[PDB]
Amino acid sequence: PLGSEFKGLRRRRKCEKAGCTATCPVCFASASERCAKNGYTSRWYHLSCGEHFCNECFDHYYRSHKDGYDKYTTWKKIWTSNGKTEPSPKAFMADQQLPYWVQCTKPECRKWRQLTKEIQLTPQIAKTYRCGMKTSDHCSLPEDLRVLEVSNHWWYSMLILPPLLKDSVAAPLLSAYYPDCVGMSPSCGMNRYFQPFYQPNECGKALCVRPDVMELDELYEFPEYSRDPTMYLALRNLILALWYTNCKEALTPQKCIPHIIVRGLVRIRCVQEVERILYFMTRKGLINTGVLSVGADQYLLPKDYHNKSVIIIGAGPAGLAAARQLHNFGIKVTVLEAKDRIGGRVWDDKSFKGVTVGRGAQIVNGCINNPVALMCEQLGISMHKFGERCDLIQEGGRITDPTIDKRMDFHFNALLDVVSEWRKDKTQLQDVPLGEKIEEIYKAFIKESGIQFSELEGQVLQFHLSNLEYACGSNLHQVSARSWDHNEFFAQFAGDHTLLTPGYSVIIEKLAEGLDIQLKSPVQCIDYSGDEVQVTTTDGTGYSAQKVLVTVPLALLQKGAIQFNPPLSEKKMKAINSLGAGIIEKIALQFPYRFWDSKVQGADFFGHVPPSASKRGLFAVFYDMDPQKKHSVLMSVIAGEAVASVRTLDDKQVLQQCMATLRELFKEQEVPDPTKYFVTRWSTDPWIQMAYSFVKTGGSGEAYDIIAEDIQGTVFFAGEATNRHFPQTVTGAYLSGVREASKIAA
Ligand SMILES: Cc1cc2nc3c(=O)[nH]c(=O)nc-3n(C[C@H](O)[C@H](O)[C@H](O)COP(=O)(O)OP(=O)(O)OC[C@H]3O[C@@H](n4cnc5c(N)ncnc54)[C@H](O)[C@@H]3O)c2cc1C
Ligand SMILES: [Cl-]
Ligand SMILES: [Cl-]
Ligand code: NA
Ligand SMILES: [Zn+2]
Ligand SMILES: [Zn+2]
Ligand SMILES: [Zn+2]
Repeated sequence: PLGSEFKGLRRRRKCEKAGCTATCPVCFASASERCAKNGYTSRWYHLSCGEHFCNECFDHYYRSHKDGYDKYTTWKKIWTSNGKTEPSPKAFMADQQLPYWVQCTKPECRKWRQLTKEIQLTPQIAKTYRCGMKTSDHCSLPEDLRVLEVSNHWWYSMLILPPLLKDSVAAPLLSAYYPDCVGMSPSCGMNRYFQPFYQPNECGKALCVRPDVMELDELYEFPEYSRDPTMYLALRNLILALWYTNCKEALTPQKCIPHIIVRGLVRIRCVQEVERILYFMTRKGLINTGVLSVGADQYLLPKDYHNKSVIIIGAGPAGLAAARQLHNFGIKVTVLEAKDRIGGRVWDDKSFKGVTVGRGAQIVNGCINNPVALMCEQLGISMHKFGERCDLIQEGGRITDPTIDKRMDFHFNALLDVVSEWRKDKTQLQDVPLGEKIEEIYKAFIKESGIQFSELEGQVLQFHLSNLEYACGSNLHQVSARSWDHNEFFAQFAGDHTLLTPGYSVIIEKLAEGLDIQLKSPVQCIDYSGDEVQVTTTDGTGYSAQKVLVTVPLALLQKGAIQFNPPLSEKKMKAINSLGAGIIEKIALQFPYRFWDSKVQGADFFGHVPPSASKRGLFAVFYDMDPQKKHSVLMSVIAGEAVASVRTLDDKQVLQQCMATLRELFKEQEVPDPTKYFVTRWSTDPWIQMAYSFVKTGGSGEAYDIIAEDIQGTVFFAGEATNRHFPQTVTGAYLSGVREASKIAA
């Protein structure tokens, strides 16, 4: 840079492009008669640092009277119709003319190799190729010096055009996009729950990935693709397509390489990258997950993610998820569970005749891309889709006219809309309870326009209100007007809502196969003061490890059953208290026959229009628990103020109320006695004491995030109440565990 005023002695570079490192640009395409081979040309053309072509081969295709113009102009037409990106002699050489490169099969060699001008590269070739194919010892011939060049840092920046894969496995799924925008060349069956790519311009599908844009986390891990995401996108999309093509078996770099097909040396960069990005996606849980296991000497991450030690508190969905993930990564993992069984708020009763009923979760709310859907695939497990019909039954007997509900649903929704319009102005400090805000708005839509409602119309309204109480997990006077539906504005899991007939506990028992799980051992103290962390069970037993993951229910953090040393942030404590620990309660009844068949008519559920507003949560809905319509088990939900009105009376007293209600719903017929039954008491299961979280009034959705933030890279949190995007659910919990495993493994 200094002493270069003199044109006379400035440096002479043979390639015009600034920063090329080839001092002797040879030509790769003896395509004209007067190819300048290694000799002189008026201009060199830069493709990569080890790939150039001379001015005569440029003209041989670009000029009208020359005899390449045919082949090139045929290409140029297809390109502009099938692609968004501009067609140039440069792009043409890259797409059409560059020789293909291939690695040797035998473990000794593994040398890269140029192929001949006519050999077209295919997966079978790459899968098997050894040195010399269409005697001697080819496997000693020196590797081309250009090959060592590509794994060098700066080499990709000197590539002039992004690589576009050919015949990508991801090409079916991506047909709605211009191939260039997706990293495939312009010149060219699975599971229905698995739609993994957004279609152009579509939004609001959970867990869908944009095929043509890098996510933010992807950009932070691979900053080298800020300039041009194309190579990354193509490789990432390919990896996805491969995994949803077969998810019962671990996707390795070896299965990916045969499908990376590009002209040029770029292919060497591509098979090098594919390994790094496949490992990034295995950490984040994008692939090689669910209930896949491995087991035993073979792991899912390079040995340098090993010799970290983790202790996980809680054997619930979130805990177990994190544990499968870590154990599959090759990390050393111990789970301590308080109770005498794994599963947590997942606990399936199998003692019923021919049916399994969940005391805990049993429903899947949106199957498209749901981890639970995936896991049902790997396990060969069928899940039943709910039907639309659900007529609401008055006591005693008459099925409410659909046009009544259809109009009471309008008004109920219109009330929420006025609430949500009133929010826009209010801060956290001005939050009021949702139920108070509803009641008020109602009373002055009545006192306003004198249009008053029938007694039934009023009861049907209460039925809708009852549903919110089930959704929120508490009486509406506790839930935030400002944030009750905070999570609905993020993308939601599309698709079927389904009953999980075998019950969540089969996917939880499988998650937990062959893991170090200590039961009957509740944690009492977590000391992260020293170098590693020191956890102590109530009885005295000490456990130590490098990092710790707590997956404990929100209610147990709120009433500090774990001593933190140092103690938790004040900002973290306000968040933990910002949320409400919701309850509902379940009752399941086994009858000698399906007494409801004549009235209900094979529907999946039926509704119970509540007599007084006071009792709106007392058996609001009954669920047919055999989709085969063969057995007779009904299950029902106790929500809102009804949950409190039942904490005092014993099981057989709540049974009797439910039977009173069923006898009133079927007034004009007989109903038999239950043979078998249960009533859940989650409220008072010492080690859970809740059902799911919600935003207490005064809170905000942001609290889930604060609870999720780790402490000093040593203490991590997962669980249903750490997941702001997907709260409450078994799938939301599972995800959070996978999320923290990703963090820990890093
Ligand atoms: C009646 C009911 C119905 C539900 N319905 C559905 C549904 O239909 N669909 C759905 O998706 N979800 C449903 N849910 C919610 C769902 O079950 C939870 O979101 C999910 O189970 C949360 O799992 P988790 O891993 O966050 O914690 P949990 O499943 O709550 O497990 C936490 C574990 O922590 C352990 N623990 C607590 N303290 C300690 C300690 N000090 N030391 C060691 N271990 C400790 C507990 O023993 C427990 O095993 C329902 C829940 C209930 C109770
Ligand atoms: Cl150039
Ligand atoms: Cl294959
Ligand atoms: Na520490
Ligand atoms: Zn150059
Ligand atoms: Zn040439
Ligand atoms: Zn070889």
